[PDB]
Amino acid sequence: VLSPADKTNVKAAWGKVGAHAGEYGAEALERMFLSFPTTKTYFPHFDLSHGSAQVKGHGKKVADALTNAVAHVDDMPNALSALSDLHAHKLRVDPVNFKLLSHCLLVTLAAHLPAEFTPAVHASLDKFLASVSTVLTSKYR
Amino acid sequence: VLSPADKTNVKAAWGKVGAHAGEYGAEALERMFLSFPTTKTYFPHFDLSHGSAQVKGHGKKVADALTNAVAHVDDMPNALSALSDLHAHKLRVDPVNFKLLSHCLLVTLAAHLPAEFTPAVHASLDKFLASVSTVLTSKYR
Amino acid sequence: VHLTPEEKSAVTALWGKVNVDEVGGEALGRLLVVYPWTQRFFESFGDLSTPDAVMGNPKVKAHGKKVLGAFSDGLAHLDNLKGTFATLSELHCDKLHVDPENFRLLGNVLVCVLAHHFGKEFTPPVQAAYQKVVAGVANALAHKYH
Amino acid sequence: VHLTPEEKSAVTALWGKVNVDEVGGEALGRLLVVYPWTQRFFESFGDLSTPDAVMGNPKVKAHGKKVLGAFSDGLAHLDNLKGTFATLSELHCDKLHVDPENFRLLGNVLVCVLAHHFGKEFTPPVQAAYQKVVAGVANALAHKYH
Ligand code: HNI
Ligand code: HNI
Ligand code: HNI
Ligand code: HNI
Repeated sequence: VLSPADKTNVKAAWGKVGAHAGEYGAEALERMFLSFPTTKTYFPHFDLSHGSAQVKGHGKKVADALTNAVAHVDDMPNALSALSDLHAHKLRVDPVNFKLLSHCLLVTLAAHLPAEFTPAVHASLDKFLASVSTVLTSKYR
Repeated sequence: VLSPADKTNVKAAWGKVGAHAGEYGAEALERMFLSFPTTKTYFPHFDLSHGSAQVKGHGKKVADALTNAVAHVDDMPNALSALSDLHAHKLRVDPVNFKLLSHCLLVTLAAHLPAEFTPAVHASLDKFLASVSTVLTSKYR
Repeated sequence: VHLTPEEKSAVTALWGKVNVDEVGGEALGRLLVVYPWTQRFFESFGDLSTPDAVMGNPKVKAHGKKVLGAFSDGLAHLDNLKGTFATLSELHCDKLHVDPENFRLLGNVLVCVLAHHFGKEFTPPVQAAYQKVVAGVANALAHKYH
Repeated sequence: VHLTPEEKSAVTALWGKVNVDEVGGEALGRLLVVYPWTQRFFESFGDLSTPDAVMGNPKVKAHGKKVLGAFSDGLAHLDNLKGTFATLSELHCDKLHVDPENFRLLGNVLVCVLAHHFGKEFTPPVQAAYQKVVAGVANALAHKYH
């Protein structure tokens, strides 16, 4: 259950990113890559090297899609349904792995958004991410 | 998303237990106790000894409440709402810990219900348990 | 792997009662049944849709024959488990690209089938000293990841 | 704990830049904020309802002062971490009854606050060699559980 406390919270928190979604996604991957080493097994064709237009290109993807979940947060399940599928029928990302980036996508916000990343936004940014990473696997069985 | 494949599945799978819910609960605890040793930290007053009328008495509890979820599976969220509350306001059981018994409550079925515990019932008994252990924490934030 | 000189004469002597051929292949066919996030790797295995069709594609019953071969091949290598699956860990890593967690899903099923075949034989104090062999055969197999 | 002689001059030399007092107590107050399943143990701490009231609790800001004391007290005991937290693991086990996972929630926050205090200082190749110190300070602290 997400209160409008978190919904408007992140609307202002994540709102500060905007044009930063390209870097703040691109680099939120490389954190997941360098910390947890069971998340680059999914990117074999990619590059796990600094500034690889793969991840760096991919940063405009997992992030730019996160914009629309925040926007269409009022109805995420129908906000990006083609996305909640183009996993579990195309590429499945394994539930517990979503967490391994559901907690590194906090850091690019916890560092790149200090004054904004507050103790309540932490809980409002997590709750949003604790659902975006469950709305996709809504069709896993 | 639970199909009626699993709903009627377990209605017949779990159905075979019935009067065994007292033992098949009682002993599904002691499996979680003896395997994972971070689940008896919740039972400090209890006994983690064989046949302790605590667990044994508790076996008619987590199991006898599971009867009604299977029954009121048509509407679990409203099937045992006082139960979904009683954790995260009274005693919280910690999400990941629910798993540590969401996978040992399969074994008392996987052993005590061979002919019944099939490769499809495994997936229909898990999915039911993969939700009963999420319906409770529906109010965790 | 952390294991007692007591409960091993209980985690190893019941295994000789197992069938690495049908059981081993029963565990993995059951894997793609319940936890179907492991199917991305066995695409080229014909059809694994229906559960009667996964408990049987016949490549599925042949892969589970050798995947236990080693598991069986290291159930008496319990003090260097990390070393015996070694070569077998740096392969699931850049050839198949097998996520180390997958090795854990399958390790649980293998104890959920073992109880299946064994029934009451499977005592509480005995699943405990097996979980340790599986939640530990997984580590060894995930340890070679860079 | 598995750690490089390279990235440690990067996991240990930024820490001296930390404040075990407010930061350490910032991490734990933030713990009961976001991940509130850890509040069962700090009942007798007055009121930890509101987030300004959890990050501003005196006993909460005083517990996070010493909980890092040891974390700080073992950031140079990186080759026997399991031994230095030892006595401290068989206590969270019988007295407080602190679930070993709780030690992991808090280990992540402490890296989500560290990036908070440090901003860009926190490079990608640097969170990586700290996660290892936290996802490993947790083990040591959960290792004494029977
Ligand atoms: C580590 C597993 C993993 C997780 C947790 C994850 C979590 C998410 C989340 C969660 C908050 C979102 C919004 C998201 C969005 C996306 N992912 Ni994810 N993805 C993951 C692994 C992938 C992989 C693998 C790809 C394909 C990359 C490629 O180039 O093939 C991918 C591709 C995408 C794409 C690309 C669209 C396309 O190429 O057609 C989007 C958008 N994603 N992923
Ligand atoms: C190890 C953690 C843990 C888990 C995973 C867990 C999982 C579950 C599941 C999951 C499938 C269900 C249906 C369930 C049901 C219940 N648990 Ni759980 N419980 C757990 C720890 C407890 C504790 C602790 C109590 C209180 C015992 C007591 O006597 O105080 C408890 C009490 C209950 C009660 C008792 C009602 C009352 O006394 O008013 C029910 C019902 N439960 N528990
Ligand atoms: C979900 C995927 C998955 C899991 C859980 C898994 C779990 C295991 C476990 C369990 C702990 C063991 C002992 C094991 C052993 C093996 N696996 Ni696994 N493997 C898995 C996916 C594979 C894939 C994919 C291959 C390559 C198969 C092929 O034939 O191409 C593989 C190949 C092997 C081989 C073959 C060596 C070779 O080809 O040179 C062995 C041995 N394994 N696998
Ligand atoms: C979510 C709960 C939780 C977490 C994550 C946690 C994580 C940690 C970590 C992190 C890896 C360390 C090094 C640590 C160290 C300690 N904890 Ni923790 N503790 C936690 C809950 C407690 C509780 C509860 C107590 C008793 C506190 C009190 O003052 O009553 C405690 C007490 C301690 C003590 C005090 C010893 C005594 O009272 O005799 C130390 C030292 N700890 N705790």
